Amino acid sequence: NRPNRLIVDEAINEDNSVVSLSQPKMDELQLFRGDTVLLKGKKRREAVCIVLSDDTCSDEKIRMNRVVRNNLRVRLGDVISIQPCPDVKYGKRIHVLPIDDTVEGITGNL
Amino acid sequence: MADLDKLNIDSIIQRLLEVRGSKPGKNVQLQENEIRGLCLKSREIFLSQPILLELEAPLKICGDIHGQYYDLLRLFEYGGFPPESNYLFLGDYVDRGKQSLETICLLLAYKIKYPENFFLLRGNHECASINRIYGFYDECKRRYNIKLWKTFTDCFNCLPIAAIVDEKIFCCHGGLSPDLQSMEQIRRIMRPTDVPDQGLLCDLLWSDPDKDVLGWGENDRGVSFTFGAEVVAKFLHKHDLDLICRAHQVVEDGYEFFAKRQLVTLFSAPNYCGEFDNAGAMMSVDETLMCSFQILKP
Amino acid sequence: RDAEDVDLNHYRIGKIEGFEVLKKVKTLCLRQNLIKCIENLEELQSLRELDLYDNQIKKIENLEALTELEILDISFNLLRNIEGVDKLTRLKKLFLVNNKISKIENLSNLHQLQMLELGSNRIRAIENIDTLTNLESLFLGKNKITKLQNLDALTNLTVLSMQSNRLTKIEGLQNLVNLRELYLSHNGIEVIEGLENNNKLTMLDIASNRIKKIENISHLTELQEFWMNDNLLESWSDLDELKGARSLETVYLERNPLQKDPQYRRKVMLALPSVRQIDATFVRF
Amino acid sequence: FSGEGQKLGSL
Repeated sequence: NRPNRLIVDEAINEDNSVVSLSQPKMDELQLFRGDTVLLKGKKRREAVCIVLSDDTCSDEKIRMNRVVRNNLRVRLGDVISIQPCPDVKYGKRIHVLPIDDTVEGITGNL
Repeated sequence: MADLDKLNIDSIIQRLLEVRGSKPGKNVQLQENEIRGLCLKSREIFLSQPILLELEAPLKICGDIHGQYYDLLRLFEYGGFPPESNYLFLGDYVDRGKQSLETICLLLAYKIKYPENFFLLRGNHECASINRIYGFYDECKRRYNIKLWKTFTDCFNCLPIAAIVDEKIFCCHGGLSPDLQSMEQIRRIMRPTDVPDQGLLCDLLWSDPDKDVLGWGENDRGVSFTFGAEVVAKFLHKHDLDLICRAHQVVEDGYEFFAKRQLVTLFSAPNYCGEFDNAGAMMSVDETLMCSFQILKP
Repeated sequence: RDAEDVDLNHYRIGKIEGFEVLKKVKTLCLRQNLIKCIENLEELQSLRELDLYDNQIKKIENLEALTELEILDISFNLLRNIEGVDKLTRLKKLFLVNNKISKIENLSNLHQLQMLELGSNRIRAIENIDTLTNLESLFLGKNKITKLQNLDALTNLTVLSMQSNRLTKIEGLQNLVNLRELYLSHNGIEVIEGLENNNKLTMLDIASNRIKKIENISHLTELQEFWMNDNLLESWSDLDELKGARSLETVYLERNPLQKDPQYRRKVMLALPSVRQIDATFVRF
Repeated sequence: FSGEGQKLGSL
């Protein structure tokens, strides 16, 4: 439907919060190289990341890394809507916790 | 602090001890990356503590050192060098001359090694701005470059404001203020901070303990609000306070007990500007909140 | 033997010996002294430095007789006036700043001089501030006058410092042939002159410059210190010009309105990796 | 699990 739901392509960069966006993508959409926009995924999966400017690494498709797809619970080529996320301020007291299956083996304050 | 930082702290302590009992003017410089890391750590540690600190009794609190390396060294030799004794300067810890840098470095090193045995405060003479205190900004501009000066200014702004001795004696720079209401807004006022021209902290740092006023009035700084005897009495009654420290003045006796031994105007400024032979003194606070007048040379 | 340095720092004694007995004294230090001044200034002909801070004397002593002096540190004194300093043309250094100085004078000219500092005077009076032409470094900051006296005559100085100066009018900056260092913090000048003429400067100070863009910063591939403190910022064209070059080390934006989002700071840091330092926190590069 | 109760990893 809306053009904002660009195809979620594969990103060569291993950075999770970086999406290789085409020059046409960075231009037609209000997508600067340092714009913190919000992407909406499946089952109300909303996240804010950075939009990298890579014209040669994207052809009308948001090149997204596998880590980004796993975190957002989305597949490749998905038409994911992207909206600006300028309301993301510094958290006051954010509770965090490691994953037992993922923090198993990393001793100490890992 | 850190391994390089702790080594530099030990070297500075040794240099100050070797410059102890001699003429003032020590500098105690360092490297570039090491000094940057030490300044960052000191800013983080000072900003970590609240604006209203608490003293650890017993302690040997000095008056206004006026940025004197010789006076600080004499206080360390007599009142107890760090970390063997807790030091809490009332204010005006930095002033004109090339000897305030050594005192600041020694205080930072002592706080890094033992934060419970090191404390200092600023008044009208140790303000963060060259308009009220040019004995730091102008000295740094003449000696060092601007990046280190900016780092030092940020670290000083990231420091605490007041201190208390077992909730008995207030370790203030000057006198009371009419703008100071309670400790809730004092502890809430975190880094950064500075001594203003008028207000509450401005009256604490620039103004002194006034008796010609009742609630508020003019001060010696010309903009500060030197709270009178009535204001100080009301603040002490409401806050259950008993003593308030006063500094940033040329005291002929060094330690003056005002407000009926409720304002110990201890001043460690010896021979202020040469012409004004102000006496030096310290407030020897025992373990049982026993404030003693530890006078020193003028 | 004769002492090579006279230290009177907080001596707590009105009389200082060894000034005439030790004619080899080269450092007559009386900083934060409890005495008025030091006598026998002309008695020791081989005197290099003479420090006198927090001096109780209201006037100088033998301020012109020491024609063989090298450093005259009369700074941070309580003297009413400083006179006779213009007579000694062989004084390689002079420090008489941060003092009372109710009459700043005797600073006309000198033959062999390298350092001069007689600012922070209670009277905004400057006499012949651009008379000599043998200096290589200039420190004209902290000027109590509302305007600069003369700056176009400095064409051989490789270092310019005019920081925190109340001289709102600052002209003649384009008359210098070359200057390795040029500090124009709080100079009161709308634009920086001499950027095309003195383009061999490795440092640049804007200090919240009213100019939107920087004067030829993209073609300036030699300035390693592009500092613009307390910026609004004026515009991003100066930022683009600075980002075009890669031979800069210290870059200050600084404290602009575009730093509210923490992502903006990270994006700016990623965009400009050629700058060794980023304003306050040095860029990881 | 707790929020703003443990001393955090200061930088």
